[PDB]
Amino acid sequence: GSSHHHHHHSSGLVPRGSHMASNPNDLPDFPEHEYAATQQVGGGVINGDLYLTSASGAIQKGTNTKVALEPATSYMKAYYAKFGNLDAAKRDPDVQPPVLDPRRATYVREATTDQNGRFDFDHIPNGTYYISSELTWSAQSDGKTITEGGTVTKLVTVSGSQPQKVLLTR
Repeated sequence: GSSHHHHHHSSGLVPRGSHMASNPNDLPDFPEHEYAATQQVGGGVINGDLYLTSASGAIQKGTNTKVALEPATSYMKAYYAKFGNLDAAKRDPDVQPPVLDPRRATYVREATTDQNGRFDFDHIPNGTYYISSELTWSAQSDGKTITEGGTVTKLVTVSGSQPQKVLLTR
């Protein structure tokens, strides 16, 4: 069996790589160097209560929901502006996102809210962070099923070395 064929899977030039020290993220206009800038053993005790209030006044906290506390870098200047807070009513599954920085996966501290819908942190440096949480609920209003919520990312600056009570509802 000679088999005159092409690539069984097109992977371009080479999977997992870059140009020449230059990263291929190409998302932010400004240098995203700030990933390796946010370093400091801190004592910022964060006490966050997670709940987005519906227009009805109904409080949806966030059951089995992952609260990701990640640093607000120059990289996220472009990312947050594109998506950031996007309602599920416009949750497009066709628009492809760019290659996100893998270093974020190291900095992303996840607080999965069990049932109480509240999370706490300890030993965190000061600065400006994004709390990313995809919380959405689809309920019926009058008769038609609407889908409220979506990707809620909250801009939270941590300047409190003492128990910092924070509410994520917007």
